[PDB]
Amino acid sequence: THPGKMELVYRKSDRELTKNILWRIADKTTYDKETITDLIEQGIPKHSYLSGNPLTSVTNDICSVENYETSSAFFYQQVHKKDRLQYLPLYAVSTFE
Amino acid sequence: SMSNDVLKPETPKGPIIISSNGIFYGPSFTKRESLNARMFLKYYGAHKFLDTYLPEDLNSLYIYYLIKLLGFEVKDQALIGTINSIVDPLAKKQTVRLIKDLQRAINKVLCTRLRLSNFFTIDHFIQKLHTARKILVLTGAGVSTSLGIPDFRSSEGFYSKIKHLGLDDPQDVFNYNIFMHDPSVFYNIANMVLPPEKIYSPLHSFIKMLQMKGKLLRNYTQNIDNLESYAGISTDKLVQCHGSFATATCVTCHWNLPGERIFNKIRNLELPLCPYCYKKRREYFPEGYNNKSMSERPPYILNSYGVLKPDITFFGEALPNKFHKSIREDILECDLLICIGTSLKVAPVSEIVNMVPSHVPQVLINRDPVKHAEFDLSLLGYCDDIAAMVAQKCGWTIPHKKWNDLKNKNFKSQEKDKGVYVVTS
Ligand SMILES: Nc1ncnc2c1ncn2[C@@H]1O[C@H](COP(=O)(O)OP(=O)(O)OC[C@H]2O[C@@H](O)[C@H](O)[C@@H]2O)[C@@H](O)[C@H]1O
Ligand SMILES: [Zn+2]
Repeated sequence: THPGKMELVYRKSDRELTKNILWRIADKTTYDKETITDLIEQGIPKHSYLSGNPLTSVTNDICSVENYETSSAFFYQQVHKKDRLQYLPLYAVSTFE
Repeated sequence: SMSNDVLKPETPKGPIIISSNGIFYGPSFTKRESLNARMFLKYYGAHKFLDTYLPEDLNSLYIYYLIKLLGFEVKDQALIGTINSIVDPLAKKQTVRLIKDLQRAINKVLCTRLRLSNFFTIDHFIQKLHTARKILVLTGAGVSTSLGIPDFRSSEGFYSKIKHLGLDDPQDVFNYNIFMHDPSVFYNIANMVLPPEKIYSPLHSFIKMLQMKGKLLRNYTQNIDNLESYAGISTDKLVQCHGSFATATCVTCHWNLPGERIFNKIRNLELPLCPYCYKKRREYFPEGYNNKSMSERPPYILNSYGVLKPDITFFGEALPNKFHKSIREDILECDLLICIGTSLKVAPVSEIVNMVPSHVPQVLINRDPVKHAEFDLSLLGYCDDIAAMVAQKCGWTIPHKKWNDLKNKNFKSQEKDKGVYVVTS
């Protein structure tokens, strides 16, 4: 999987998280705000948002003009029926029907 | 001048609807609340989303509901029933099993496009064409099938034809690593991919037409047939992202020569050989194994030694520099995106769809839906039909021979879903 190379598009970090959570958790039976937020936010890639910039990509610059060669966006946006979570498609239109 | 109002959410009121508490009913959530959440996430970032939608003090049970709030259902059976009955409340294990799945959920939304609520229809697309000064068009193999050239992935396609000569992955035929080890694999089928001469479809002329009206920002093609240039598309407007047969290159000495010079050799299924490497090659391959006893070939010499290769882009190879230079100046500056006749399976080209600004409308013209992309509007059917139909509705003239016959031809547009239309005749 070389960067910027033609490729047919169609994990130690995982256990790193399980380790990293169980550590900050085990000594406490009452979790905190800043605790759990910071516990979530470290499993989420760097990203920008529409207020900070209107030119933000549809993947939130997780795949952008600068990083597209290393883009992990294809990986996150694919959650197969095999996967744990089930994804509910939600689309609303403004219509005169 | 942010046009992202359509994508801006309404700041909801306070933390989520929970704070034994509601074991069966639960703080239920509605599609508008969920979709508004997804919008909120993508609008303000993950941080703000986390801060606002959560109480100033909490437990581990919100972690499950943030998942339901974003419109996800956790499929883990033992976990469900535990939650149904129960109400820190949660175990240590499950609490981790939760935090993970929330991160996946957040990442899936952050990495997923949200369709524009105000662009769902054929008329929208038409009206947009009139107002658009920068149009980015991405064409695949489909735009050429009407000329007899089969596409790659259809049941009638290239990969199927060679799958019947045998191979595990017919795509290996275009693999770069394999070419270096065994150039014979590619050259066996190479004649099949040789471009025809001086022809183009109506759809090519449609892109030609957009260029004449000054509305065409760039045309990115994955096609190596070079038909684009014949239809009149200019060198500055055209990018062949996958290379072209225009030239070929020795993979050892890096010499470069006019592509036509190897066309006969390819028609005859002979290895095209570099004149300048032919000296040393003959020592390693005395017997003339070049066609469709290796004892004299040392471990540091592969079969591709002294072999020419066409400048088209193999899998695992690097795309032309022009691609990278162009995308960097193009993606941000573009007000419309149309995809024509491509399954969108092959990166980085496919990632154009993921790297574009959020307000930019995305339109798909193809015989099949692209399921892994969120397209505002998808017209399903033959791209020549669909081109004629659209050109009519703009009161436009396609500069093609087959126009005079097509301009009167009538097409039926049947809506199968919102933003989805089946165009026929
Ligand atoms: N006349 C047509 N009109 C509209 N769509 C068409 C038409 N003909 C075929 N199609 C559609 O075009 C798509 C075909 O594209 P692919 O066969 O997948 O090839 P493409 O996406 O253009 O390129 C992928 C890349 O893979 C590489 O191996 C190869 O170099 C190619 O550039 C299919 O979804 C098919 O439904
Ligand atoms: Zn050479």
